[PDB]
Order: sequence, then C-alpha cells, then structure tokens
Amino acid sequence: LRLKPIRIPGEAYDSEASDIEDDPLIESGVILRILPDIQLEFVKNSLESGDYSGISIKWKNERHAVVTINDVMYGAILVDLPTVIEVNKSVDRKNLLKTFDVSQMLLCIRPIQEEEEVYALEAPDTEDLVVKHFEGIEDEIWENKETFLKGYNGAPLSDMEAKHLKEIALKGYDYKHGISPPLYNVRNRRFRRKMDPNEIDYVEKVVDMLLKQDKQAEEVSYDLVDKSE
Amino acid sequence: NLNIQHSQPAINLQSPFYKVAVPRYQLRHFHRENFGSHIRPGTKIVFSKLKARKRKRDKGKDVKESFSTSQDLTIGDTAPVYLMEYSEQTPVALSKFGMANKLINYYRKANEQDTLRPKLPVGETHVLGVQDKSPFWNFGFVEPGHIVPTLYNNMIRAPVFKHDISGTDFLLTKSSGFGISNRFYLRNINHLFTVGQTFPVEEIPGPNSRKVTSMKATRLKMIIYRILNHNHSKAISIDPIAKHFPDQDYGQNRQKVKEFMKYQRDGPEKGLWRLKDDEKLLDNEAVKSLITPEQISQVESMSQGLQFQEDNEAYNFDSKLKSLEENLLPWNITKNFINSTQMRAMIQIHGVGDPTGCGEGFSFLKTSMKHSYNVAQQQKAYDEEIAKTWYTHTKSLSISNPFEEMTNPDEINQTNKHVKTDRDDKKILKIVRKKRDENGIIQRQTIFIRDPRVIQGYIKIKEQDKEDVN
Ligand SMILES: [Zn+2]
Repeated sequence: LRLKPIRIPGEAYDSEASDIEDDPLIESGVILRILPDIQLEFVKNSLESGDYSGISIKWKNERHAVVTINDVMYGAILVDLPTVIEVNKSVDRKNLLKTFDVSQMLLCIRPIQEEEEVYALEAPDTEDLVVKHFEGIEDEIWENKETFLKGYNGAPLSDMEAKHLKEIALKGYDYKHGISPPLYNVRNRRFRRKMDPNEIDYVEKVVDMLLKQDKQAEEVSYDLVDKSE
Repeated sequence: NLNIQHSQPAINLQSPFYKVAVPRYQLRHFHRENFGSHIRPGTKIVFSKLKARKRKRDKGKDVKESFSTSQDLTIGDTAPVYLMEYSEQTPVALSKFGMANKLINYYRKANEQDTLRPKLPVGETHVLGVQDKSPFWNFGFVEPGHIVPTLYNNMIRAPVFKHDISGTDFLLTKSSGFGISNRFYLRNINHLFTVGQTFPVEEIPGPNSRKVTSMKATRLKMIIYRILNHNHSKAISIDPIAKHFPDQDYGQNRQKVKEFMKYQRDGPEKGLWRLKDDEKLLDNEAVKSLITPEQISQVESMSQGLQFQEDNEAYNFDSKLKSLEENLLPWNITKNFINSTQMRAMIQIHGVGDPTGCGEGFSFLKTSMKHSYNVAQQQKAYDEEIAKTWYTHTKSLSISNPFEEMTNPDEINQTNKHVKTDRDDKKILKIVRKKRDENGIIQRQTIFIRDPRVIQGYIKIKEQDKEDVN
C-alpha cells in the first residue's frame, strides 16, 4: 500500500494552505561510474535503445553494491565526492531548475565472481579523512570505528558484515577528485583544509562513549599528562 | 529578461522540501546526503523507462506553468539534465528544490558599432554595452568581444565552465511519491558545468539578525491570514494556530498573536480574535510572497556556519585554525564583499582566507585602507591583483586535460601538506575509572586518549558540566 508521509506540526511554512500536495515527489541520486569495459558500450546502447533489462544493481551494504551488466558481475563502492553537485533540469536551455544534490558516486572497481568479494575490494583515489594526518594514533581510531559500525537503521551487524568487519569499517570512502577535469585532486589541491563532517561525527561519538562510561562508574578522574608514558 | 521566476513548489514553500528548522545532520552534512543509508541491503535495482516530455507542453510557457507540481521536476523524464559541480567546498548559498537558476552567456560588444549577438548551444546570450558595468562588479570582467558564461540567481553570481562528462559517468536517480513506490532511472548527463567562486548578491543574515527573528512572526501572519480567508469570519479562535507552534505555551502563543490580532471581550465575537486593521488581509496567493525560498536557503547557509562554528569550538584543538574559521563566518564575509562592491571596503584577495589553498580563488577577509598619491598607488596594485587573480581563477577552471594543463595535478595544498596533529601542550588525556562490578570487587581501569580532537571535546563538556553552580 502507498504510505502517505506524515507532516510534523510546526515544521512547515505551507501549513493551512489549500495548494498542499498530499504525496509530493521526493528524488535522490548519485553518480554511477563503470569501468571502460566492453560493457560500457553495452550500457551506452542500453540507454539509447531504452532496454534496461541487461542492467541491474544489488545493494549489499551501506557503501557496497554489485553492478551486473550483460551477465558480468562488478564490485562497486559508494564513495563521497569532495564537491557538492546540483542536479538541474531545463526545457528552456536557459532556465535551470534545481531538483536534488549529488555528493556521492557509486564506483565500479573490478569484475568479481562472487558477491562477497566486494568487501575485500579497495576504492581507488580514496582516503579516510578521520585518520589522515593522524596515522600515528590510527590504532586508537580504528578500534572505535569497529565498535561504532552498525547496519541498516542501526541494526546489529550481519554474519557477513562481521566476518569482513575489519575491511568494511576501516577502508577509506572519501574520494579525491571531482567529476569535472579542473577539480582533479581538488580535495588535496584546490581545497583549503577544514574539519570533515564524517570526522566530526566520529569525534562526537567518541566523546559520548567516554562520558557514558563515566556515568557507569562510581569515582572518576581525568588529568592532562605529558607523553610519558 | 534577467527576472527570476521559480517553480510552483518553490513559491509554495512545499514541505518537506522547505522547513523552518532542518535537523543538524543536514547542517553538518550540508546538501550532502548519504544515499546508501536509505537503501535496504539486498534491494535489487531495476531501471524504469523515462516518461516522454512533449515539446508542445513547455512551448511558450512560464516556469511556474512549466513546473506546477513536484512531478514536473522529476528526472524520470526526457528533459535534459545539467550538473553544476561546485568548485568551492562551502559556497555562499545553494538552491533548494524547485528554485530556478538562469544560465547567462554575457557577451560584451567590442565597439558601439558591434551588431553581434553570439549564441552558445546552451544558456541565454545577454549583451553588455561598452559602458555597462560588469555583472561581477569590480572583481570580475567580461572583455569586449568576449563571452563569459554565468550562473545567475538572486543569491549569488558565479562564472561557470562547461566540460565533457567522462564516458563512464551516469546519473543514477531514485524516485518515489505521487502514490508510487520507489523506482530507479539511469540517464546520460546532458551537460556538466564547473561552478566558479560564488559572489553574493545579497548578504547572509546573522544569528541575531532582525531579518531572521522576524521570520517567526511572519510565519504567524501567514497562517492567520490563511485561516481567516478560509472562514471569512474576520474573527477566529487562537486554538488552531497554537498547534502550529508546539513549543509555545498558552502565554507565549497569546503574546505572539497580539502583534497582529486583538481580543474580543464582549459581543457575538467574544472569546475570539480579530486582526487590527492596521494590518491588511492578503489573499492566499499573495500570502505566499511573504517569505521567498531564497530567504529560507539563506538562513540555512547561516545555520551551517553556526553549526560548523560550534562543531569547531568543541572539537578543534587548533587555536590558530579555530580563529580562522571565526573570521570566515558567512554573515561577516558576505557582508564585507558587498561593502567592497560598493567601494565601502577592501578584501585581502590572497592568503589564508582563500578557499582554494592555492592562489586560484578570492579571499574575502577584510583588510585596511587604502595619504593621497599613496592610495592611488595602492589602488592600482589592488585593481591589478584582482584582475590577476580573476584570470588565474577562470583559467584554472577552464582546464580540459588536467595532466597537460596543470603544473602538478598530484601536488598537495599548503594546508593539506602540513597539518597540526598535536595540542599546544603536547599532552594527552589520562582517565582513571573505578566501577564496582562483577557482583564483587571494585575494578579499576586506566585509559589514555591520544586523540586531541576527542580530548578537546571531553574537557569542554566536563568543564561546563563541572558547573552545577549558581
Ligand atoms: Zn509513496
């Protein structure tokens, strides 16, 4: 059945208006990059013909999916773009209308024989902005990332995920380049360095986990000490 | 014409696209959503066919007529799609759903006798006179006989640069709504542009700005008029308005209403409110005009600065870096740019405030002035450095082949090469915990925290938490 989205009181400017759409159209999207294979030419033809039967995508994980093209099975990783991309449409060639923003790219990496090979896969030109520059303390960071890792809607990890838990939680998902040529290596070249949102989230969680352990104890104390030892 | 008209859903401030307060996640990750968190693992994506868009349908039609409903703004049709990739990590303002941008190709006549009106495959050609001022004010130029393609809206103006999409790239879109459950489309990208540095047309509001605080009151005027126009009564109860402000109690709800309505003590209208006719009732269609979508989008850009400010305060151990961000707050920066545009101030153009980290962008930080013949000397060096930076900027974004045109594509920024990973004290965090457990002996653990970002957060809470006083 069609589930009509519920409006929360006090959250809208269009309240009490008659023009209100009951079930508006919500759209999201990402860039899809496939390898320059002989299946690329297959995809081009598919989009031209309008025959989408030779293409399917199985989502295996938050950042991991399997792209099957012409019976060839591709391992893909969803990476974060350093740039924000506004998707517009135009019937005018002149007036451009905003739809949704794209900040991610589903990146095909290599053909795989079995679906669970995607977790062992490494996304090219990607880094981990939580760890980078802090590689000295990367051991402390990793164990927290393993702890924090959760499945769909905060669900416990699957038997599959927990097996590849080390790979999944610790690989880099932050992509180096924009999709446009000038923005090649934009993150390292053409960006003045800031705190990363995914970094801030991690820092916030660690602070929280530390305080939740402080309430679970009786007497606690903290002191700033020199590196020894 | 350069007059901006948005779609209908945009003007209506349609929910959920436009809200009064967005969750902090969408502030922390600004216009950056996690697509993978909203797909249930194991989902098989099969692509659906694009709805054909009849040329007759949008022929000689206005924007709001061409896009009346959110269904007209789907990517599930054949209408060409334009991808504007922002070069800035944190542009001044972005557009929300339904809002319209104009793609303007500015051409400047070489001479008064110039009859030319050049057409590029996309965008609208707009002719600039010889004595006409620059669309980019004093910080950018359109040379005579030259075309400079531009992203135009009521918030920002920025140069754009058309590039080729890698033949490997496609747009995967997920669509749901209008009684229909989520389906997927796979499209070619018609056009790809790199958006240059965003130049603010209008300031971004401050936290205590009267323009922001007055929105709460306007959202009230809004609802009041709507309720009145529905019943025609000119006398209504304050009960159905209160449900639209769940945070406010009986006293607050009443107080806010008296900026508009007065209470009826005796009569058939007793126990009800009439609006003071010092305020004139607007029809529902003109009541939408009280708040523009630009206004909301501008406040979100403001809220993003605010969120990032307090995200830094807690988690940034870097004193020098934290202070930089405080000087880069959008309400300040954008303000100073409008001043410099009116010759009321100047900007540094270079250094730490440059969002690029190299010399490929403008720094909007404020600098001092500007004597007599010495100011003309400084002005000349200023006006030169501007033009110099502008052309470096536009050349940098006009690069088709990275490896041939760039100096070192794999080079690393100044700020990305050398980062401070330690405290000023070079200290760490030692925590000693005593937890009575095991149904027995008191256990003691000693923990060391080497992450200065965590350390800073831990203390700041504890610091404020250590106060239960007053
Ligand atoms: Zn639905």
